[PDB]
Amino acid sequence: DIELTKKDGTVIKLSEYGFIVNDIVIDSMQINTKYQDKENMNGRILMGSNYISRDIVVPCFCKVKNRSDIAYMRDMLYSLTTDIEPMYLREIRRKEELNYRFTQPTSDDYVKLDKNNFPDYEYSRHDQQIYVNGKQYKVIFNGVINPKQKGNKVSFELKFETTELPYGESIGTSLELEENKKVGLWSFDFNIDWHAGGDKRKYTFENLSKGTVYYHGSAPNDQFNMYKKITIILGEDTESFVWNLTHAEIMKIEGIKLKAGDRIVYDSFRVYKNGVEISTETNISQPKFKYGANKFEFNQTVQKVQFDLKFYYK
Amino acid sequence: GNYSGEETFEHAGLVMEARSALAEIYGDIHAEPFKDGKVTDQETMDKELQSRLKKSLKQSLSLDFLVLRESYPEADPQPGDIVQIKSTKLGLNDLVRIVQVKTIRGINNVIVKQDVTLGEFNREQRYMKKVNTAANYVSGLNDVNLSNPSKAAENLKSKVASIAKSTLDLMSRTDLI
Repeated sequence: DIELTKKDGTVIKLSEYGFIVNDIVIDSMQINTKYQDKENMNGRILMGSNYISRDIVVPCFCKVKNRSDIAYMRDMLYSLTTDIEPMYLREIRRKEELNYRFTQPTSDDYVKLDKNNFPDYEYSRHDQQIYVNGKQYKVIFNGVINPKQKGNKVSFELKFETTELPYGESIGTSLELEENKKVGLWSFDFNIDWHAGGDKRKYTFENLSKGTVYYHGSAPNDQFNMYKKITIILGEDTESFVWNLTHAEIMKIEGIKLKAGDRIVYDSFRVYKNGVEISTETNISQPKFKYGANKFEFNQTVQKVQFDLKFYYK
Repeated sequence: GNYSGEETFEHAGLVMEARSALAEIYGDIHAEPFKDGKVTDQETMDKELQSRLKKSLKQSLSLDFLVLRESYPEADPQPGDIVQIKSTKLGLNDLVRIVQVKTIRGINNVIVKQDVTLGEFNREQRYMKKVNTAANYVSGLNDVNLSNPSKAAENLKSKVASIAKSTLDLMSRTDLI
């Protein structure tokens, strides 16, 4: 219940700004269907079906000490939130409906009050809220009205909306999973084994014709807009270079001659032959990680493969 | 079609009239005759003639096609192929040929829908090509003058008849000598 927003150049959270929130409700993704009805047949063909948009709603109110200040506070809200600038929203929850604790009415152990006139139930460090999950959402704002209930309390009804892709982009790459350097950004929503360096954590293999990958993301990383990015030290010289993959298509690189120690950066629908001067004419096919086991099969025992990606959720 | 270039109607050159099998119930009609021709033999004069006939009772089937991917994938339509259509409650089981196809492909080269036309490409497109041919043949010329046209054509034609008159005079004057 804070509605964190990471904008291009800053980080903001509402309750820091005197802005309590009632709740956050996140719709699912609007499935746009594409059916076609045959003329006299009791059944209609599916041309397609496709996720579109994940409309968020967040009603937030605010109290202040005096009626004038309402105006300022409201303006702050707009200047703080209503941003066409695609932002990264992060949801927050509490772990408990906190109450005031027992005290002693002996002219001592009195109660605290926040900067806003409320009772601080958060006595200890471990009371305040948490990033409930290690993911974000690429988000933009839609129109709000501000009904002023009595006093200094005024409500607002934010209506956020997904920007590019209706998915729960996981923050942090898969290499931070590999190297346990960055802390946070890994919630139990992702069923992740502790065996760092073990299987289903590793995306850095060496000297293999074929290997195994566990894509922890329920949603499939077929869309190029996702940050799926591979880089391979090819290991062995060749004239052509095929690699296959399951839950995806076959990939070739024919017609250009390579060398062993040369490396390929295989970005989404894009191929850096040696990091620059992209040679992407050969078999334009992009790979697709669906969920769980995504087994790959090279053909000449690359001396290194490693690939970072982002986990996406539905 | 065998009269010489300078005659134009003294109908030498394989005078004939043909007809198709359906004629006998419909009866006496006829199209623009094969007037223009420098072709000697008669084998030609029946083939081209029946072709002028059978090209005209026109049938354009501008149906719509909808691709099934999970099922029936082996139907990538390509123009200039044979196909066996059959519509119940229409009186139709014959086979035809594609003459137009219209594909769309969003991404990954997956098809969304197809449109096709059979036999003759359309009535529609025939009209439109007629219009555009008129509008481009015109404006490629230079003799056109919208304010009182036909000066450019009548000047020419009267010049032609005048030189023919002078040639008649020359003919008489030479036959004199």
